[PDB]
Amino acid sequence: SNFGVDFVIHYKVPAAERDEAEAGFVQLIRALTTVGLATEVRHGENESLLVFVKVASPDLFAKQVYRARLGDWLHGVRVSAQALQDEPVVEAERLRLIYLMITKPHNEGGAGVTPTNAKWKHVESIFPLHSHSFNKEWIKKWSSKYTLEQTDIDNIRDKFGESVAFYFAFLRSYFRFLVIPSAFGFGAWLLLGQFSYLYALLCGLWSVVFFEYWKKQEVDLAVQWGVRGVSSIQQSRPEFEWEHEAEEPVKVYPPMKRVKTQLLQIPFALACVVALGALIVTCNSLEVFINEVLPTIFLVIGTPTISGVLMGAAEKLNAMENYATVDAHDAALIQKQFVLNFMTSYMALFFTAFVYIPFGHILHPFLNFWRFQINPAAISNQMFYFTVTAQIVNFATEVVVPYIKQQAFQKEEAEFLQRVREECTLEEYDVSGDYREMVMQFGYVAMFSVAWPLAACCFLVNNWVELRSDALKIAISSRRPIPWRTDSIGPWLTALSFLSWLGSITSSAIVYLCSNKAWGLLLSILFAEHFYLVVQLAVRFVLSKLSPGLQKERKERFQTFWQRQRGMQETIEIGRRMIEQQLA
Amino acid sequence: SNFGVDFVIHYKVPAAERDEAEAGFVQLIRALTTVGLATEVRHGENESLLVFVKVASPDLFAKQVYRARLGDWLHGVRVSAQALQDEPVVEAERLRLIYLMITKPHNEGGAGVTPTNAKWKHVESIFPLHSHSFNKEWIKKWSSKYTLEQTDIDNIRDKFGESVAFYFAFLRSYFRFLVIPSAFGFGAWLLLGQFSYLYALLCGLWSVVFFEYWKKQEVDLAVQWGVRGVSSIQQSRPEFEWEHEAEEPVKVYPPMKRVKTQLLQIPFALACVVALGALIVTCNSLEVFINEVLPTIFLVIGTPTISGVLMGAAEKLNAMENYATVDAHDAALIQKQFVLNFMTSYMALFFTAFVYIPFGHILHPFLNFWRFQINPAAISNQMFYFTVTAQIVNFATEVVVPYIKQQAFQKEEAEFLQRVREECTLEEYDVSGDYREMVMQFGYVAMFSVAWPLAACCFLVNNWVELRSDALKIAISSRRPIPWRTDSIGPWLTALSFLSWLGSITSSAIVYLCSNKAWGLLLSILFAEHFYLVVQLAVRFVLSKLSPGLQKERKERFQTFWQRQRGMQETIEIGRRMIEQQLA
Ligand SMILES: [Ca+2]
Ligand SMILES: [Ca+2]
Ligand SMILES: [Ca+2]
Ligand SMILES: [Ca+2]
Repeated sequence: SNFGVDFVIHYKVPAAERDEAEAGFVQLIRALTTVGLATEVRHGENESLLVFVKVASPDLFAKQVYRARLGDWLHGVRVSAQALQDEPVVEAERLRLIYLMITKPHNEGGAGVTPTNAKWKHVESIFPLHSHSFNKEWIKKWSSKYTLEQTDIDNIRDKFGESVAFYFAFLRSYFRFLVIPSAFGFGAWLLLGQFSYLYALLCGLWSVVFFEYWKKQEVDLAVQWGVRGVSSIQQSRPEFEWEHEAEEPVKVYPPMKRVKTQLLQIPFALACVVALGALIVTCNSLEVFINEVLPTIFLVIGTPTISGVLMGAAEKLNAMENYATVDAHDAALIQKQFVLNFMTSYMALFFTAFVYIPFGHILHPFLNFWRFQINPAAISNQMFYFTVTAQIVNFATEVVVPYIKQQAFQKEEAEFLQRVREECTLEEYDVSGDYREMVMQFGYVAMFSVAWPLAACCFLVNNWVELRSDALKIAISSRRPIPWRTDSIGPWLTALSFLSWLGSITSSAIVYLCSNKAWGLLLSILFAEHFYLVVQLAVRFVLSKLSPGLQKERKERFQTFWQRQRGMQETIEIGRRMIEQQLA
Repeated sequence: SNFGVDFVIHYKVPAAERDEAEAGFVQLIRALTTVGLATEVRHGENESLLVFVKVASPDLFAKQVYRARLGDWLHGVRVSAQALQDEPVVEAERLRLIYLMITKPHNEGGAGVTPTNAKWKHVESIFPLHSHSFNKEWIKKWSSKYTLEQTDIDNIRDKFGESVAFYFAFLRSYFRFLVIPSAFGFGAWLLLGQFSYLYALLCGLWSVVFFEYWKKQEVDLAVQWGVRGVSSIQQSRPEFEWEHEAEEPVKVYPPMKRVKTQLLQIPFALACVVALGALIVTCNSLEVFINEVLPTIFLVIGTPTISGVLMGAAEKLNAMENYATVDAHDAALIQKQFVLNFMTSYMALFFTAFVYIPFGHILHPFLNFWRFQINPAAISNQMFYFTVTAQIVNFATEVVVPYIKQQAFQKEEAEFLQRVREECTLEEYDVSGDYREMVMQFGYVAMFSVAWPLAACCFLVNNWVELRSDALKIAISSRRPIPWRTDSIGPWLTALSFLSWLGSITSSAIVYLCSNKAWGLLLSILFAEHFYLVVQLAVRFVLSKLSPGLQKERKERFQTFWQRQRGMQETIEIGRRMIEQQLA
């Protein structure tokens, strides 16, 4: 088990700047002195020098806890020095506070030793330590239950922080709500036939209901954990660069440079879409030529490399575009990720459904250069070849291939030191990737399940694996993430709403086109869109009348002409006089 | 001027229950004793008995003011016994507090003498008194200025309360924003011709911009006056009836009876729409028969009576349907008013545009019974005959006819008594009617100005009269309204949004139909609707980055393994040893 270590710093020391780096080390050992953290130094392979830090004096930690509590109470996060026993401390919050003490600048109670901007550029990783016993128990418990109750998600929140807990709760809710589309698709595939308008309407209604119920559940969860409104607190980015400083004093960046850098996005998107469209058109032309006298499978198996290259390019562009706050930078990065992944994972199906189907006479030059009728039922089978194959490769590159890579690389207190040395080489866990994968799966169900009604069922099975598989990816395949606080899942709500709307637009058009005049198609699209809007309004209105959080908040709030009538017998007597005399 | 009188109670005493009513009078003179209000009794014509009440002891009034301030601070209305000088008192708030003291029940600090449910059913009117000097000065000032600055609206808020001030601010903003549609319509009428798509798009954009800017301005105004969030405070309705009482104890009404009464609305709406449709169809058939070998003018001049009858029926139905809170009852009444007025004022134009234009062969039996081609340009001129005529009759029945009626009815301290006796016979001022009229005018501009582009200009002129004329209607033609507090204009925002959306749908369809295939019309409608949605999103996003209220709120918030290394020189020395020995 752990030796009480709370944080580990790598601090690689290359021989090139042996003096300078050494000086930095001295500064580092001073920067951790004033805060009150005990530091020990140990050998680290690959010419590194692992330092272990942990809080020693309980008084300083209690003062920091009280300061953080007051800070969050001031901003409205909390509605309610022996308070530590009154509200029990948890591992996630304690680790977050220690990390803040390590990272926060001087003028805010901390000693900022962030590894990016200051002189100590040798530091590159600050991570907590894993718990093997808890990981083994967690895996064993989750692999032997049919479902996960709220207690397991609460334990995840207690240990690994709030972001991981929110992701797991969202995945569980999505998996439990995916049952209805699966049953509906099985019913439509067994008797209804193919390309049914009823299935499209039911899918739209299910998407609306799931989205609204998830919003309500996330509000309730945020209220329950006492992290309601943390999104309103801004956290400054250490890497933010400033040119002019104005007045509390806050650094200001000229917005013109930001807009100038932002406009570089449009050529990037145009080049990406042109190249990918050329690739998919060439692949489809080759497939059609082969049919006339596998390429889709080759494209599906070869797209991850191009996706990774574009992802690296997008992250570099986001880094170049200066951002002052963490939330804005994360939102911009998420938007770029979603756009690229949407294009890459949807353009093939869009071309198959809305180009090859309605008029297949436009790719004639491609066939002629390679050297005929269009199949309305092609897309259906193609959709299958897009689902199952993916469900295989996504299960390969995310589970077994990393294990094989780790096995290949791998092949008195030395046990703990060896364990931490092996742990320090892993990559930091990112929660955005799982969110993106789940959102893309939801989009598949939303706007392409009508072609192949059984598809949802397959996804359901995959979800039951993912809820465990991702857990394994955190157990052994990644280092412990830094516990942060998040009110909600973030900008993914906008992505889900956009995908639902696009699905409502697309499913009816696909049904009308594959079942067979422009007026009929336009009428079908209009009716589907307006039905979606009406269902959205009705579901919002119904769910507005259902939440214990507001009850608790209300309970807390509740718990927390003059002188002629001077007397009054005289007034009554004169009133009686008027009452008597009005009878005349 | 006034004799210091703060409130007047009529308390008509018919000779039928001379004893019983008299007993009630005694009870009344006791109910106003405990609170601390001086009561005087004076003769009232039509066998009535006017009582004047005013607060005498400053200590009780100060205590009530402090209690109200604490109550609103507890609910979040206020973010910030000599406090009266610290925050100056105003006539509107003082009158509201006195009215609450008169009306609030026993267990809440008041002495509830509401004139509806209790034994004192003889009471029928409690009203404040007008100020002739202030009214004359206000009329003279407003009739000699080209525009009204924020100071005049602030004075209105100080004197007549918050509801009237909000209505006047909304009317001023609407009048100032109506300039752009007028210029656009003049430009389109001078050179562009008739039935232009560009004008429809510009009208949609203007409606979106005006709605969003009004929302922002109303948020700012609510923050400035310190009445932000008063909508969240529920006020119990004295007329509410209960059957079973549960547990603080609150009365509960069986929702099944409420739904049973609510379902009576559908037959009412069906009967109203059928009767009105038959009427308009008959009028149009008569007009067409006369053309083949004025009726619209007769319909326009005769609709107010039917409108009033239906309005009385709707108010009776709303009274029958029991409601527990004031806001819900007001919202339901407003919804019924809007539905009825929308139908009555729009069905004629809808029938002319979407029935007579696309296929005029369906009313053939009507013409045959009375005993041919349709005119595409008819609706335009018809729209004119619907605007100007209305602008006349609405200016007649609302300004001059009430003055004539009052003149016909009319023809040591007796002057003040005579003035109050004449004042007590007027009807209570209602602010919903002006809101409904303005909303209907906005709907006219939104979805029927493309047929007659000049129409907006005419409306502009009318607005400049209304901003004064309505003021006159409060000066002499109505009694002083009870000053209440409102956060926003209320449910009229939903009506404005619905009217804007319907206008975006309707204007493009009218353009396409009157300019001449179903596919073209459907494409035009779809493009117009989606352009409206995109413009709405863009305007919301832009206006989200513009407000001194949040700055003030932020300013207020801001203002408010272990033992082997014990020392630290030893740690640095051992670190040096590692640095030296890693070179080998
Ligand atoms: Ca997976
Ligand atoms: Ca995953
Ligand atoms: Ca008028
Ligand atoms: Ca008016």
